[PDB]
Amino acid sequence: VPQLKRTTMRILIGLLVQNPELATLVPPLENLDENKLPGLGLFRELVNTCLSQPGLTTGQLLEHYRGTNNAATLEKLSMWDDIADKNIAEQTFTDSLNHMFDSLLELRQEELIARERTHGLSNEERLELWTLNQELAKKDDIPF
Repeated sequence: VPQLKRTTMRILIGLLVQNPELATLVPPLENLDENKLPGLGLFRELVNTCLSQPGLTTGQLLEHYRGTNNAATLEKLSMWDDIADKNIAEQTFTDSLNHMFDSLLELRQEELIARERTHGLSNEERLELWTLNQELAKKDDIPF
């Protein structure tokens, strides 16, 4: 078992590999841009494998990826932060899903600030940035 720093995507991917039934808790991710958030593309792939192979075990899930360039990462995460308590696994998974979407909100806020600095914002973007600012105020070679 490796010692890895926690990140949101490490928690989500580790818990999903260890408990493939958590895939059915994940809302549709098809339209999200994997390029903005390291680990999101792999997480979405794993969800899709689970939903495509109901009944699968952790070992069966990992088998699909063992010849890919993510095999080492997934093997490490399959053994890391193991939570044998399904109550805690589900609650931690749901909490981290919410944190992932919070991070996408912060990434969008940063995108709007970049546009603002380079050529200004439209009325619609100004409303979005205002709501994001209020909402966010209220709130080892693995590459994510």
